[PDB]
Amino acid sequence: QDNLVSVIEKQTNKKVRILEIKPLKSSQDLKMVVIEDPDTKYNIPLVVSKDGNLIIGLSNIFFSNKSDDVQLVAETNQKVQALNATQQNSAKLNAIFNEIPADYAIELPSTNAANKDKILYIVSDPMCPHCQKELTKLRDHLKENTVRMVVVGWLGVNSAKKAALIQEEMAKARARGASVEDKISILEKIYSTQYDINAQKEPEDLRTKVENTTKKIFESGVIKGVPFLYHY
Amino acid sequence: QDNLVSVIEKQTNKKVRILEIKPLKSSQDLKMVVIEDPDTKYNIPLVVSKDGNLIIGLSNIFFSNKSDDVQLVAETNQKVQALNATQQNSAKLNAIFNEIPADYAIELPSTNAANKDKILYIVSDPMCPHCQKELTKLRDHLKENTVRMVVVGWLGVNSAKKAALIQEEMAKARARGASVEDKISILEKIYSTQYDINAQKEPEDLRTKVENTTKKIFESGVIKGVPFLYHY
Repeated sequence: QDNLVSVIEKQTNKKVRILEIKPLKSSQDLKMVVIEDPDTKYNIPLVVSKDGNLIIGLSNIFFSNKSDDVQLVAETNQKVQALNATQQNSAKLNAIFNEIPADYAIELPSTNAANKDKILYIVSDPMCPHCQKELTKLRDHLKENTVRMVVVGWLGVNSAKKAALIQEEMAKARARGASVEDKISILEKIYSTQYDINAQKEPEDLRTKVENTTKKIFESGVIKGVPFLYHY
Repeated sequence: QDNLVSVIEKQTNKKVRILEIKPLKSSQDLKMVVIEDPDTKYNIPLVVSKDGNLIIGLSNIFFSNKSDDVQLVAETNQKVQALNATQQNSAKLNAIFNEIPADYAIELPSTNAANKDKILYIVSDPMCPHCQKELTKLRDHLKENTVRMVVVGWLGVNSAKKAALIQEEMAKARARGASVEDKISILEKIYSTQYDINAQKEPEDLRTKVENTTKKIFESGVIKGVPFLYHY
């Protein structure tokens, strides 16, 4: 219905996309319409007149003598609430990853040039055995994606210290034009359980950057643990 | 419309009261109805069919090619939101006063027996000059209301201590069957700026009761200062 779209556009400056139209037993002029907001991508359920000139948002405040309509609305509300919850979660994740300092993530381009645009974020703690296991899969992940590994100081003091050393060592590696393999070796070297962490001097500046970056990744509770993988 | 009321009753077990019915330029079958929820007393705006068999809650998600309908809905939404905000505030206040220990308030029956049922709550700090001024009006308030004076320890340590002494002294006064005048004299005695607060031994138990009671009165920020008067 162009009319409904146009009615909404004029008074919101949002051009909505129509996803679903269903009839109501309970009225002859009114139809059930779900639309997509072009900004938030939220799915929004509506009751709309035949000519598309009257548009009312649907909510839990819906009653009918027709049980089928009550049911239709219930199913619709619940379906859109599940879709919108996921959409909001994705957007929160995107915002988390966009807020990380630009030099912080270690970006390793896929071994296959065809796949360079496929972005996999991996949030990883260097004192975590599950992250150590995940690290062994990195060369395989590269075949299919470009990986942005985000090394956090999440599990304790030694995590933060290792994350700091990784930041310092990656800066030097980039400065000298190190290869993908060189960067992975740096990660394996430092992730190793036998890596003598106390035998290293810890750069103070970088530890604070690690502490701040890590705090903000885990702040909202949208990310609750590691290794956390996210296809962007 | 009995039908709408009955449709709602069957599926909510709430019998709503109809407050307002208005037509929409934008539809011939649909009317704008505001109802009162019998539990919360919240005013709820609806779009309702002619036969009262379809009922849709109104919200900000409302669009029409008819600017008058958009306006009607806007005015209606804003009016009910203002009424419901006040209703919620009253109910929060009632809950604050119902949560105060039963012996805590000092209830003084009106000097006029006709007015004994008219309840005035006065939240008052004994170290507050504005509360001291309010205290001078107490005998006049009695002519018109029964006053429940709630003496808090809100402004500092001396407030809490005086509130404690007031609690202790009111307990003794009640135990000996003291008059209204006797209780007011106790208040005036202790509210007096010249009342030597440090020359008194402070009951420990009562100070904690004062501290807890006071914290809970002021917790929500629905009551932000003293003297606070509330007709219940």
